[PDB]
Amino acid sequence: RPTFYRQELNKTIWEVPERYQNLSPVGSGAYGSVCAAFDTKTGLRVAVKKLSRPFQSIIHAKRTYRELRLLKHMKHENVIGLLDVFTPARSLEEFNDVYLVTHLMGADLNNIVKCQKLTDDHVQFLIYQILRGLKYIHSADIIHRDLKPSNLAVNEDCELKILDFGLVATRWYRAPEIMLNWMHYNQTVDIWSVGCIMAELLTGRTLFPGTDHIDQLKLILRLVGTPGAELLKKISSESARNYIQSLTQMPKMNFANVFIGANPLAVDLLEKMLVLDSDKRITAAQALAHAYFAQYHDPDDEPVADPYDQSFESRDLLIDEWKSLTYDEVISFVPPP
Ligand SMILES: O=C(c1ccc(Cl)cc1)N1C[C@@H]2C[C@H](C1)c1cccc(=O)n1C2
Ligand SMILES: O=C(c1ccc(Cl)cc1)N1C[C@@H]2C[C@H](C1)c1cccc(=O)n1C2
Ligand SMILES: O=C(c1ccc(Cl)cc1)N1C[C@@H]2C[C@H](C1)c1cccc(=O)n1C2
Ligand SMILES: Nc1ccc2c(NC3CC3)nc(-c3ccccc3)nc2c1
Repeated sequence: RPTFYRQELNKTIWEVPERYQNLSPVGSGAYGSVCAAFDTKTGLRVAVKKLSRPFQSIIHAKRTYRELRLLKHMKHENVIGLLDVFTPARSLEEFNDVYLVTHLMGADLNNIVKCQKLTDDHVQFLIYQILRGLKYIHSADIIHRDLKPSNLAVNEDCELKILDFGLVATRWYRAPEIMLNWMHYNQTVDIWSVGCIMAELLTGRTLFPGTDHIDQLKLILRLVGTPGAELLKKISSESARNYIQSLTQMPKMNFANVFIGANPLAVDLLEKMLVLDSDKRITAAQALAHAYFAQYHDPDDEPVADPYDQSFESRDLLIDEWKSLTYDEVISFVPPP
């Protein structure tokens, strides 16, 4: 066991191995607060994330478990990975805190776009990297579910990683089917989000800045058009079907008339990503092979993931059970080479 030391930063006491030095608060998310630190083992600047109230409730405990399971799985250039996980607890009995250690990236994509529209070349590279990471995540039958600029980190080399959570309204980036059904949907919900992000990088503006869920869908249908009969016939919920059928008919827009002056290949890709019907939306693997990425695409360096056991997602367990499973995962952790 390493030697731990204690310090108070903000409202919270941090107890970490002496390996991590010069902790400095950088901010907090919904699921925890984060300090930048110097990692004496690697010489790297790292992010140390202390999860908030990890075992407060059943859903908190299951969320903590989920977070650790997902982070332990991710081994890809374009996805956040786990450098270390630790607890100051010496036994399961006293186990109440979870710290996660990851690479510290320079900024998030919200910071970058909040002043600038990016050149097409830089958009190619950023979206390429997001899709490369997504191919990997999706290959493990994992859906991210919350891709947005604040959940994408970039360093000074313009290298990008998809994050677990950031430190920008989710609804603005959410696929329209997450309002119309739930039976069900697929990995392309993340592709919708990528489309929204790409549009924003190209224009400097949020594509669909809805004030609420009704406004959100209205803004979406103004671009992509109101559903045709062929899509309507695939909607199982009477209320959802009647909701969208009661809207005033909006024709689909030619995206070239919206993203004026953009690379025609960029516009073509956006047309394929922002399809209303998720059965017809482009996949991450398909998108990587799109002509827009001709400068970057390498079918032999776009790896897939090891299989991920998400059977736990369907289980209903007690707080101490999720807590015990989380403890197992801390103990079994093997640091990356
Ligand atoms: O896991 C998802 C989910 C969440 C977001 C996205 Cl983009 C895709 C699927 N769902 C399973 C259930 C019901 C729906 C869909 C849903 C929508 C929004 C949040 C949420 O937790 N859930 C949980
Ligand atoms: O499933 C994930 C998730 C978690 C970790 C990683 Cl590495 C990728 C995605 N997310 C979906 C939403 C919001 C974020 C991101 C999130 C982070 C951590 C736990 C969690 O339940 N959630 C639920
Ligand atoms: O059938 C609906 C539903 C869906 C959309 C609209 Cl506008 C109204 C009701 N719901 C029943 C459950 C829970 C909620 C509401 C819901 C919201 C969005 C999608 C969905 O499948 N469901 C399934
Ligand atoms: N094969 C499909 C394809 C698309 C779908 C979709 N997308 C519409 C843009 C909202 N929505 C819904 C649905 C079903 C029940 C309740 C709420 C939504 N189902 C779909 C099934």
